[PDB]
Amino acid sequence: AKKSLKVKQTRIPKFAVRAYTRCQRCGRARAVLSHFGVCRLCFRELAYAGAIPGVKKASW
Amino acid sequence: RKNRAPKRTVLPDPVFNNTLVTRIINVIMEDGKKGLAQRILYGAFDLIEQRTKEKPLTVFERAVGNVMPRLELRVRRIAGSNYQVPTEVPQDRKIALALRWIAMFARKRHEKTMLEKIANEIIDASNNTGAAIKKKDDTHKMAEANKAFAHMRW
Amino acid sequence: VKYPELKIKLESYDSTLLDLTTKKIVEVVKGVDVKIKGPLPLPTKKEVITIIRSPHVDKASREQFEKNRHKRLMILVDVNQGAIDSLKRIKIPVGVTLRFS
Amino acid sequence: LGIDIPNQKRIEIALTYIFGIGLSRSQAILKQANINPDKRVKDLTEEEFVAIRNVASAYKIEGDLRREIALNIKHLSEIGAWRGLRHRKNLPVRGQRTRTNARTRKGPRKTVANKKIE
Amino acid sequence: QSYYGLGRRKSSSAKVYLTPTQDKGKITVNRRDPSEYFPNKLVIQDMEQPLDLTDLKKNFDINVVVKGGGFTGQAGAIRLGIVRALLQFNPELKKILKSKKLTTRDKRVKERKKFGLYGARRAPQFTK
Amino acid sequence: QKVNSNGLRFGINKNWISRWTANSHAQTAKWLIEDEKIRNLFFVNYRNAQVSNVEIERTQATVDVFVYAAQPAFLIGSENKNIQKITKQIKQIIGRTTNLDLTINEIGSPMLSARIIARDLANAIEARVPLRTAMRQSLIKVLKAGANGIKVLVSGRLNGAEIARDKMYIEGNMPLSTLRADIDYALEKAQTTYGVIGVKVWINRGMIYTKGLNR
Amino acid sequence: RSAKKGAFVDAHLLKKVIDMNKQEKKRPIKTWSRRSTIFPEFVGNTFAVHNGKTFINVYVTDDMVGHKLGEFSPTRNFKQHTAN
RNA sequence: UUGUCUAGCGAGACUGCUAAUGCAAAUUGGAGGAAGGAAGGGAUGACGUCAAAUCAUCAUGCCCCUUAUGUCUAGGGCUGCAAACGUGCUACAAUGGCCAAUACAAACAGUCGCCAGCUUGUAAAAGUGAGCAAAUCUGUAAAGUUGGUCUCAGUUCGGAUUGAGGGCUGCAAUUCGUCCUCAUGAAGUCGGAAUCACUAGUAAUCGCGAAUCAGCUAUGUCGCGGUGAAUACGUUCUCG
RNA sequence: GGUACACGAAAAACCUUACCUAGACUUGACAUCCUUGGCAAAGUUAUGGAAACAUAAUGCCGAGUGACAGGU
Repeated sequence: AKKSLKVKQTRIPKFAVRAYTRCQRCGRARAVLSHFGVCRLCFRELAYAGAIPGVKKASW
Repeated sequence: RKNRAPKRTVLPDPVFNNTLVTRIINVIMEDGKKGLAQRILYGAFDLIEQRTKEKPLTVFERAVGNVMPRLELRVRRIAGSNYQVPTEVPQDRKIALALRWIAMFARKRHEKTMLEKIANEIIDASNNTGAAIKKKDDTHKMAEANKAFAHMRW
Repeated sequence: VKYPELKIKLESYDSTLLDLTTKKIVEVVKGVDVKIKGPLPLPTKKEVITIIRSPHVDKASREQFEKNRHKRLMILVDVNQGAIDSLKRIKIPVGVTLRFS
Repeated sequence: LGIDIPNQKRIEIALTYIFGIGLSRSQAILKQANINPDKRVKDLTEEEFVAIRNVASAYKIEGDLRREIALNIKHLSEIGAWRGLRHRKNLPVRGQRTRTNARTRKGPRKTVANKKIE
Repeated sequence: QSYYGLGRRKSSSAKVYLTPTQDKGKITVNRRDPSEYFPNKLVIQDMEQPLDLTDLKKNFDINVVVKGGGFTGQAGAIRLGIVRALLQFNPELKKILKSKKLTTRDKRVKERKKFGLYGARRAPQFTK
Repeated sequence: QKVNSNGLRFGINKNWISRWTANSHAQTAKWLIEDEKIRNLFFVNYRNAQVSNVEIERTQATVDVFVYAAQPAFLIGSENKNIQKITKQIKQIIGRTTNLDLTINEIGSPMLSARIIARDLANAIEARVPLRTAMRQSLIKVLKAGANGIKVLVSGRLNGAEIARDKMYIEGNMPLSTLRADIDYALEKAQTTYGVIGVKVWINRGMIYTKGLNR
Repeated sequence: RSAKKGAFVDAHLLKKVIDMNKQEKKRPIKTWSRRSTIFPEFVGNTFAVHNGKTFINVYVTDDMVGHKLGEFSPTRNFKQHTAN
């Protein structure tokens, strides 16, 4: 499934290593980014419109 | 195609002032390291000075003169068969490939220390008995039968 | 002296807005107190985050984004509360935070 | 164990040409007996040729080292044990994947025709 | 008085001070001779190519401090500082020194590599 | 394929939708994951609001959200009919103790937003209204409103199986390879009885001479 | 393998063994932990371990028991060298 | 052995000048400069193309399931296995192997954290104890050099596999984490057929940081930094 | 094939996860449309049990009924 994974993620386990990070609006544990509790596709799409304050296209 | 592009120039050696020795520096250089190559350089000159003492230079450009090539091979086709004929080539590439032959035949030795085997191929080449001059003889000799398209170069 | 060692750190994620905020605050504090040292330029915390573009098979076609955080320092030993009052006339914009001790 | 000496070289590397004592345990024996290998000579004293064997046997016996190691191997073999079960029949047991490797325990190659048309 | 010189190479720099005093000077850096800081190798003549090709070392000191980089870039930086001091002291030699191409460093630094690259130009070994 | 030009001018010419920061990966993640949904609310909730944009402003755990539209006549509400519902949903979305307030206004030249035109054409799609009339109306409206040449394209079901027809229209200059253009882009997915229709609108506000600083 | 607990049992085997060693005459025990490793005082029994397909009941050795109980039985099914 | 350094505002190269040849455009040299003919690089992909890829990001038209393709945890599996490909790593070596001493950074991150440091240890680490919410605290940079040994051979090469023991996290390391100490020492003598990448800071080589994550045989990924070459004659062929 | 094969999948020992099997599970684990509740929702522990999970109190708070959601 897809939604029940999100539901069980937001729960509280009994051991401290059960937790797995994902995004909360569009979560994808596959290639997870815990830098901001987001996902790679999610960060990419929000960056296009500019929904993140500090997001910029990389300049060298 | 490649329109026009001048190549890089070498700098005079601070202790030899010889373009030939700079090309030696370049050819024996491996892994982007100068100091290790420079150690081999110092050992080579010192040992050439040590065993049968002469003048590092005199024997050096003597060997360079002996290994001077004549004709370099290039291949043409009728789209179905390769024919190899030799043409001319400037002096810089001649010297570079001659010193490359020297270094390659140097590394393909089986004595213990590098410095002594290096001095060995150098004195052998200066004596017209090393392996470096053999391929020059071969590239001069093949023109006996490759004259058919050495006449007309395309 | 009234409140020694006003060491206020300002944080923003840009350099141009950093320039604006620094100019604003270090020129509004003039007019009321003396002995203000120059704002020392500080290195920028750069973060490059390389990101896969396609949702499928490629690791070569990855873009990359930037996040740069900036900061400036104000070290004030000999001051009066006049500068503290002056801090409440023109507000720093919402993208800049303050650190104090 | 046995009696072995290098061709003509330092005393310590004789410990390398005997089993059960690699380079590390060699240096261990040296720092235990305070005997350092003098330059390219295997003859300094005559009593050392049994003195070193005393501490070597004190550690354990070479042939017996491998004897009880093989005994441990057949001990995994005798009783039902997955480690021993895979170890007995020429197959790796650790985290190594057996689909592109393990050849050193397999002979050089035993390749046969495959069916990639399907 | 002293001659303010600055040399730059491979994101490394060097401040250079020379004096017209009555001392011939002693080449040194990092409070040690270059024979011990720089490699004790061919670079001994490399770091003093201009001063041994023009304005022999008999009328100035060596007060050079380095910052950053490896060691070859340090040699380039100190040489750039030397030529800067030589130019500011005697600019009349400007014509005879620029032919040697002892001018500023030519910005050759390691590139800023990208995704799909191994040396900023090396490819991922294209296959079938 | 290509990338939206709104990000190509974001960070050097375009204003930030949100201006705030906090301790790294401690509460920044939670704050952004809340206010992004806060931002996404209104366009999903409302289709007849022609809302221009929303703006998040956070100041050390003090949060507020400006909203700007074209005509707030249906957004202010009779005796604050809408504002009470807005306050209720704001208390619903982001906590109960945080300070919550806003004001609704109109930005200068509200006609130059791609979002309102994209919503208008989406209405033209969801209402089973033909395509040509919508396209010609958009073209004539953007021509007579007063602006430089814009462009637009559509993709999706056009009342026919085997979707391989998509139409694009462009006028004037649309320099997608130019740093300073100040040109807005919108993308909308309208729901129809045959599937989803994706429409892209590039509206040209106009290049501003010597743009040396953010507007 | 814990270096602090000689063989880290999940501690739910303790209930089963304090039952069994007291009963000590019905060798099959309905308990299964692939992570269980018996101590010298939990030796001389069979273990009904669920492979995830079937409940295999096998007897345990009395000499080296410092190994995973699931390591004395195959974890899955295998086959010979591939020819089909 | 103090105004380098961090970084804002700018200046600064624009065929700007000249000889040169040309209707114009534009051409090669010289002066100069920090740099001369898109100063070096990134960032910026037109129409289409193969209906290539994703109805498993998402939204989603069909059809179907529904006391069931919905839920919750145990455990097993995504890691096997004659083979072959695709990619690394690292050897087949005295430019090297090991041993002692010694030269030197950038960035970058660090709050349940970064871990100075002390003591216990051959070691994984442990008890302990400062600064750092970060230009003050932290993270042996190595190649190099001084040498010493190995003395030219299946080697102190190569380190695989397996074995014993110790170490950490993790409810737990069997499936299928990994580190270190000790034991053994696999093929292997530069890899035909064919190929792949590369125009100077390039290739090659050497080290540092960040990443998901409790930790992790990621040699991989992302970058940072150090040393640092060769050939470019040329477009008959070969690919576009 | 070019245009997959250090890929999706920047972490497969619980989770990761879709799957083989065990236990339960049904206007529903989760959420929404009705009406009644403004304080008890977690957790807690011997209870059986490999494991969900029920008996004992503790500490947007909430019941039933229908309106169904979800499908890696």
